Amino acid sequence: MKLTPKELDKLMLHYAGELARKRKEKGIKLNYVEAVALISAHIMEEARAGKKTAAELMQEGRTLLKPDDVMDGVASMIHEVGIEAMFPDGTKLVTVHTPIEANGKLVPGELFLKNEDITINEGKKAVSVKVKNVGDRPVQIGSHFHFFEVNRCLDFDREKTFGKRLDIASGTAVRFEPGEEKSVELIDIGGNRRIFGFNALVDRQADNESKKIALHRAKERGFHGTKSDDNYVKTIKE
Amino acid sequence: MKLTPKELDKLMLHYAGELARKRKEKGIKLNYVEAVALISAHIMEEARAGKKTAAELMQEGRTLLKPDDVMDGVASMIHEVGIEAMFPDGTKLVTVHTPIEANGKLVPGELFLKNEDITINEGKKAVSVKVKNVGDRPVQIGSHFHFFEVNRCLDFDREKTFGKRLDIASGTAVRFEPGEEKSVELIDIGGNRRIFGFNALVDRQADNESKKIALHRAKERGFHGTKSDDNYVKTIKE
Amino acid sequence: MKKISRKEYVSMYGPTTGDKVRLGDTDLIAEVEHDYTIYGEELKFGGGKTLREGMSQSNNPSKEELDLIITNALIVDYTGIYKADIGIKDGKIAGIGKGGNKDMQDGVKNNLSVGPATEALAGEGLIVTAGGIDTHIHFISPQQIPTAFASGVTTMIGGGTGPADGTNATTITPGRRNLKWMLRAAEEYSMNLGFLAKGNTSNDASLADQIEAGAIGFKIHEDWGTTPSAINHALDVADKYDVQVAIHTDTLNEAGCVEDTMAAIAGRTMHTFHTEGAGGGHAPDIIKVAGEHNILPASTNPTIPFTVNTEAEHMDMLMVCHHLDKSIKEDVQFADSRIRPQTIAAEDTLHDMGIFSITSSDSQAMGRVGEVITRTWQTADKNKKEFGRLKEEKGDNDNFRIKRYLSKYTINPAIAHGISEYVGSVEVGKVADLVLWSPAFFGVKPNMIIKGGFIALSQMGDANASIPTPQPVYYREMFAHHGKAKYDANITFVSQAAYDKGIKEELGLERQVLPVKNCRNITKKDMQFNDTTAHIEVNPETYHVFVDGKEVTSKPANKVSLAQLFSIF
Amino acid sequence: GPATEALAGEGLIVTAGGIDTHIHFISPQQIPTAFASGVTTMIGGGTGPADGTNATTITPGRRNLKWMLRAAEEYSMNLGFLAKGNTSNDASLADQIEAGAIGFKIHEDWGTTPSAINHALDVADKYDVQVAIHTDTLNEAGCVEDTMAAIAGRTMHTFHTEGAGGGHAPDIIKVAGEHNILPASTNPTIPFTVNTEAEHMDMLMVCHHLDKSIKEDVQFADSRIRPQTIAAEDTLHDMGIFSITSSDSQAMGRVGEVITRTWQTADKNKKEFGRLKEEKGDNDNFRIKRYLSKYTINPAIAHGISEYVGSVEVGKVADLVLWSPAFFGVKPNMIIKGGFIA
Amino acid sequence: MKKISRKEYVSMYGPTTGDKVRLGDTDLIAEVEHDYTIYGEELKFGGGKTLREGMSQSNNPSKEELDLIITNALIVDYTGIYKADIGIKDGKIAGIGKGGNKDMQDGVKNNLSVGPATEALAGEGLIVTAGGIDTHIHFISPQQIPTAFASGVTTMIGGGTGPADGTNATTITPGRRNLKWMLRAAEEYSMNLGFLAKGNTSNDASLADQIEAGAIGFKIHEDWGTTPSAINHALDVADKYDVQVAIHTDTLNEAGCVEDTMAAIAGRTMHTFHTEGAGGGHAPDIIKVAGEHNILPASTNPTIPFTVNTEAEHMDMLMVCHHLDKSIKEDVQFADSRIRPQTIAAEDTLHDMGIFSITSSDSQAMGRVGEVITRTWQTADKNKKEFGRLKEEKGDNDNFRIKRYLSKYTINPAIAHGISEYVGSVEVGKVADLVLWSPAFFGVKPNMIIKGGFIALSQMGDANASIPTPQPVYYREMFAHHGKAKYDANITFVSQAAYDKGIKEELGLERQVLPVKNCRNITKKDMQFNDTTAHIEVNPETYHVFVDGKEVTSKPANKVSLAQLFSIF
Ligand code: NI
Ligand code: NI
Ligand code: NI
Ligand code: NI
Ligand code: NI
Ligand code: NI
Repeated sequence: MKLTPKELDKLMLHYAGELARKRKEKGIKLNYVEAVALISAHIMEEARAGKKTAAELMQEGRTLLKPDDVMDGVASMIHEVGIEAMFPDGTKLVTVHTPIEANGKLVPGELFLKNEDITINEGKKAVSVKVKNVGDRPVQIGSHFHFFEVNRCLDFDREKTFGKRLDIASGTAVRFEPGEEKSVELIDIGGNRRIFGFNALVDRQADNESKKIALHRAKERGFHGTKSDDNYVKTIKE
Repeated sequence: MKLTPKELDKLMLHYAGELARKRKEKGIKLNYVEAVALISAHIMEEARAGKKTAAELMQEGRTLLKPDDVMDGVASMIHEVGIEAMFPDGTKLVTVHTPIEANGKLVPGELFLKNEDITINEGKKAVSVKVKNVGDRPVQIGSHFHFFEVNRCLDFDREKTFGKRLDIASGTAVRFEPGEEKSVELIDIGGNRRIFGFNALVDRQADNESKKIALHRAKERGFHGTKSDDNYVKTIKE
Repeated sequence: MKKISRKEYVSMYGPTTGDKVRLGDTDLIAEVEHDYTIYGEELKFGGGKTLREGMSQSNNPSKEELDLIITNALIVDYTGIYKADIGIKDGKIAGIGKGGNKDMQDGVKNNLSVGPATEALAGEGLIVTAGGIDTHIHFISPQQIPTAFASGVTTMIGGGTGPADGTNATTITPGRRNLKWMLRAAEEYSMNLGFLAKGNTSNDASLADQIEAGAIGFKIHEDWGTTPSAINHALDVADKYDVQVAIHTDTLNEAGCVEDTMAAIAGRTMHTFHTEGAGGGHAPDIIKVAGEHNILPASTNPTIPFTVNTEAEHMDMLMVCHHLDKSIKEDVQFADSRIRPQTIAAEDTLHDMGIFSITSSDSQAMGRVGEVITRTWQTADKNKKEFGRLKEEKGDNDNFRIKRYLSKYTINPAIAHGISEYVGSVEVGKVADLVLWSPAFFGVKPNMIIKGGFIALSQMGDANASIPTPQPVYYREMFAHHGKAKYDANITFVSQAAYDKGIKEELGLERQVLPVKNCRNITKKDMQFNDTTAHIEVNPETYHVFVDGKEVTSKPANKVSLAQLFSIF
Repeated sequence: GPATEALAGEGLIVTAGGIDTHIHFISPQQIPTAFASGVTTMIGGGTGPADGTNATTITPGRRNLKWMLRAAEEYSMNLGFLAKGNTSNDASLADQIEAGAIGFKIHEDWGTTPSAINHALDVADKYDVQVAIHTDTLNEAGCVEDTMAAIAGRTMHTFHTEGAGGGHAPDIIKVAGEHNILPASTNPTIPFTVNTEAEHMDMLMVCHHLDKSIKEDVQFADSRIRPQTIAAEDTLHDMGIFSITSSDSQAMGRVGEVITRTWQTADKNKKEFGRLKEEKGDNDNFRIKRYLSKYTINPAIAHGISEYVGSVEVGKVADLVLWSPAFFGVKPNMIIKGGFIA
Repeated sequence: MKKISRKEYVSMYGPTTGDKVRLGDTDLIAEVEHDYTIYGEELKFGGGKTLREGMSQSNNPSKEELDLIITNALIVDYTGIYKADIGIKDGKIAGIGKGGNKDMQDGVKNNLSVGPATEALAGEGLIVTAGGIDTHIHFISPQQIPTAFASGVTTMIGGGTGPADGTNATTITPGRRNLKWMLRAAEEYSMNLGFLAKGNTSNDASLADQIEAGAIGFKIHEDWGTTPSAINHALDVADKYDVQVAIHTDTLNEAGCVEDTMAAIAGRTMHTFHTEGAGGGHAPDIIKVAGEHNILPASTNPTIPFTVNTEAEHMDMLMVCHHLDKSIKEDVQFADSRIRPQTIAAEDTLHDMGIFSITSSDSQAMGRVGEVITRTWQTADKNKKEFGRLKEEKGDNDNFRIKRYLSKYTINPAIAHGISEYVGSVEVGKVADLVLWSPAFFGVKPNMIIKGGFIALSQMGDANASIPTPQPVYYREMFAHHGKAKYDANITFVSQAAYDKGIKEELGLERQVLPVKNCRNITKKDMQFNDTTAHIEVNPETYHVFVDGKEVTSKPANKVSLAQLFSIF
């Protein structure tokens, strides 16, 4: 047979699903493990039969278990069942999203939230800058990127954005479609304001003296919207 | 699924029992392993169903296999099947005692005994002492405990019991219910008669000289039935 | 300055101050007390997120740069329930707080600096607790260790040599040679380990030799003879060597009753196993010692919570382990004096009152090594269902009860066995033995175990899958579990005397070897959230339990949480 | 002589052990799985099921390198670890190499910026180690030509160059024609099948926690998958433009399927385009050599280990795989590791 | 439960929460913010008091038993002004809090346990601060070290080889051999010491060699030529070695003006000496750099506070040190451009605003080594007299201003020179460099110095007297000052590179040798209570100073506190 470790794991999973199906036949309401295993084993068998596509199986995994077939609390615990199955065209990942609908009131890990909003970046004044993507490719910018050093294809008044980042939720992003034009809010970067990396445009302390060096470097490297005055005077370290 | 090692072991056990049940359906007489597994898997499934109590399952495990369903010799080899199952109220141990009745003549490990009795403690003369438990709690005394140093709530003529133990089978015990009164047999302790521990009443060689020290210590510590004469004369080491 | 709705904020970074989360499928509600974060500066890992070179990873890091940081973790500890980032450096917890890059963010201290040497572990929406500590292990089979590991236990303390009959009854590793056997076997495992010696002797030299041979304490078990003389001698030696003593008292009252045992203890520190007495102990009134100042009272998980199936199960279990016969009236009399559904019922309430301070296993010796934490939280849930919310609560939460029950298997056993300077809590300076829980699975099935500052166990899908999530998912050994890495991640606890004599070098041990300390000067008042002393009376006839004159009882449960919803078997 | 053991190979095929250079060290169980498929060397990074490792093949820093190097003593596999290249601090980069790493990974999840690329390449040139890159899909700091300018004509090993696994949308695949680039592909995109696109779409929606009701998430997903580049990737393998096949294990890739999917791609290409014009005879020997090099000798040359492993040559380490021809490319007979059966 | 009047309670144990105490003869009022004590459980030493065997000294101590405990101390630190007990173990601060015996008292943690090995130091009615740190020492005479020690300074950082003319001008220890001379001489003294190398060179190899030879940083001084090239090279090497750079800029504007110097610094971390410029610096506008993020601005004590005698004294002092002549108009022009009573007046207000962050000496090089702390508190008192109470105060006290000025010589210089993990504050884990002050003498004359956890200097009466109090009382060396004990109590700070190369063993040094760290990634925002950045403009003609567009000035004082009331000379 030359079974691999994967084949042994999948055989164990198939028989866990078989046990789940037997218990469902006996009239027992399935718990979390049984529901997960039943969905996974059904998907594997369907993929072995070779008569359905992976997308069909993603849709079919959601009709196996009605809400009355599982215990209270089960539906809210199974966000997604992923299972890798071998189709005639090879191994594909099938994920079923929210296979079971909630019918009871039991929610394990239920979150009870205050209805008050969170104020982020408190004490930081936000300026508004209009930005246009003159390139032919999409550009996405995160919350803590130094906005002065974004893709050179974005065009905006770079001088007003030095030492600033997007005033959005941490870990979120703003997208710029090709040709898209929109305005964004920028707050000052906090901490020691020591900007290293990002395009190597600053790589030092952020201040008015280093803003001139950054503007000159940006203009030399073709960053759009950069207007650094001609007759630039170099310093001893650039 | 987040299966634990216990869940993998129980899944293997369930399918061993499934194989046993299939073979029983085919008409094969089950052997030792198959009978054990069939009983265990039935108990686990019943506990999963959640409609029966553990005691009900202990009684039900004895009706699964008739004597004609197993091979000769199987019934005498299965004294007790224990299995831990998860009920709605948690994990409980279910043990089935003598699930199958013997019908053949084959007894593996059969013992062929001489009909002569064993004489224990030969050469030891036994005295008889009457003991009463004046406490409100049960007291149980083993075969090799120094009977002079038993629970102080037991009342008996302690002087006659010094250096002695119960003349009963090794590893057995005599029980004294609260208020119970009965007589017991005591033999001399053998070997070097060096008594250490038990209440720290002797902690030295047992003899007439140390019996006086033991009696005095017992009286000072309120051991019932101890009559050591007043005007006790201390020794240099007590 | 922007406004973010609480819903999307919690979905991105987890609950914040004032939010509440249900623990598992129970009724216990945890409220976040405080948050160490600066709103708008949260650490997120991923594509286009903050944890990147020059933004939240420093390009000029401090010299105390972290090896590992856990971002946006909800810490559930006896010290509080709060949100922070946990930084790990060199196997210890280096910092708790904001975490990040000082070049671009305001409130970052040198001990929480993220640099190029830092690994990122996302903890948003997850709970971090300390690793559990099980102090009643019968070392009967090595397979117990992975089972306890997968349930959230990171330290096992006990005794035994294997499936020998002495070990099947007692948590005792007897003598220098057997201690050497077990200490050299311990090099195999992903678990903190310490071993108890035989206390059942009246020979002081024999007692002292076992401590100097590497044991962290004594077990006194009635199967080896729990007599006042042995108790007295063992306590004297333990006081000379600063190690703990555990006791399984005489159920038969052979040498005396419970007060004689207390007289032998003579007001010295003692750790009592299965104090309610179903697991052994003076019939029927061993449970009264749980109110004494010098006693550290523990319970074993088979008796908690009290259910409809508990009594019959314990009766049949006792008839099997002691080879009793139902046709003998003396065996029945022994069994009836032993089980006592009254004391079993009282035990749950005594846990709720803080009289009992430690939960433990008694593994494969009438106890389940993979169920200590689960049965502790089942008991907490049952007590909240019966008696309602505790009066020591401050707010519409169960934070006080959560701390009380969490201490029973994390910090109180660590204090009891003199290891609370290394493990037991999420505190700066302590060993990074941490467990990650998703709140929906809290108390029954963890996400991953961090052992010695490195991941040792986690849920994991099949190795050939394109991502780690797909089925089948079960607990698999991680890299800290293998090779020479396991020697750096694991501790063998020994006595101070053995440590000073170079037990590590004498036996060629490659694990970390640490001494236990501060075992003799602790009392019931040193247990966190479980320090209630009271006068406990037990009726000799009806077996009823009275605490400070009032009867204490609980009713059995026909169904518990965290049981059939989460397990296939 | 009398000291020789005999192994019969009549009717069997001997190839060199496979070399997988895109391992996410997420679970130790990957190592036996790759071993059973014919892989004898795994190169990559990670510390375990941590989120940083689930995204990146990075073992960050001296202490984590020590952890993984001491864990490696467990396994039957040749192992080497990549450090974090995503920093602009030269001292931090150099310390990781001196701590035992064989190279750097630059991954966009730690920030693939031109500054970090430039610094990492400078340090790697000073220490003679390889650099692997997972480029910026969002074009945040620049497009593909800006990345090539940061590389500045130095040797670079590109992972999943076709870009479904990440990379400048939509045109990272163009770097596969450059002289200084060593272009690799990951196995989930080869061969291109009817189920490939939907599977990759749903996989992307899961790993990045995207929502179908958000148009920006859809726009990101559409710019990322591109069935056009996936289709082109198979032909580029047939043409010799792509040079290395790899896994991206448990990070959109299957560690036990590198060799199998390589030979599936070869079979599909022969079915579509017929026999190669570089053949000499009624055989496919040239195509067999071309595809076999993708997981044996080319990754070994790329990561500087081709004097030890990568081929059946005298003087090299005896990492050999025995195949019965009926099972060639999917299920081997035995693995010889270090001159002994493992 | 008994009631005690506040008066007798404070007389017995010192001020408690809500009480206020005057600092010296100034107008600054300190309010106790919090108390760690349990009322009725205070630690008192004496006949019939609590600190006795079995009551507050434990008969069963923890294993972390203290060597020394300071009872009922009022801690004045940047972390707060509060009452606690300070426990010292092994030269470090082991605990801050209650302290005592767990057998007889409730709230005692293992790190604050008093046992038989503990020495008692009474601190009731006394103030405990961290030892001062002086970072502008000209090592001109060894006699400076006892003088600074007696004023409350426990760490001296600077450079020099002795009364050589190069040292009389610069804080520079030039080259490997001179570093070896000074490092071996340092073994004599009761002071933490670290030495600055010559930064005035354009040779990178020469710069690197000095750091590897044991220097903790560079001094750039105009007397050796403060040119942009040397500044650039020195900063590059310092960034490679993680050491601090201090600069005395070009007063003559020979190679450029202040903006050229800032361009040479190029946004890297720099510590500027006497930033107001009377001690040297770009005339007349060096003071403008005190608003930059990357600058750590320090002032020297001769210019603070500004008084009626300040200008004439500085003028005549300048005419003497530079050998100027009053009949030469060019020398007068140099002197007038140098002194500038306008900048001197502005400097006091900039200290009050938090623009200046560090106070230092410039010892025997226009500065007084025994007056840094005294002149800092004189400046604080003068500023409170002129501008009133700060608006950042919370209550009828000056706690915020006290913290702001105390940081100028304790924690900010320690952060600036990368030693704030060892010294600088009263925090657990740090070196026990502590100063005891009676509040009546606060800021001018301390009671005793604790160095490395042992008493090194104290007020003391004549040796033949029956008690330690009678006259004459002056500062005398204690036991930590003598024998081989001084090697355990004192630290020589070196660079990480020198430490890794075994500088201690190569030079045969018996003092503790510790590496400096985290010098390059700190900015003005890392200074405690002094992190105010602003745009500072100086008028080229009138020399007026404007901060954020508003003129900043102070008026001179005709009389200061802490001067003639406390000293015979
Ligand atoms: Ni027990
Ligand atoms: Ni036990
Ligand atoms: Ni990638
Ligand atoms: Ni990858
Ligand atoms: Ni100067
Ligand atoms: Ni100076």
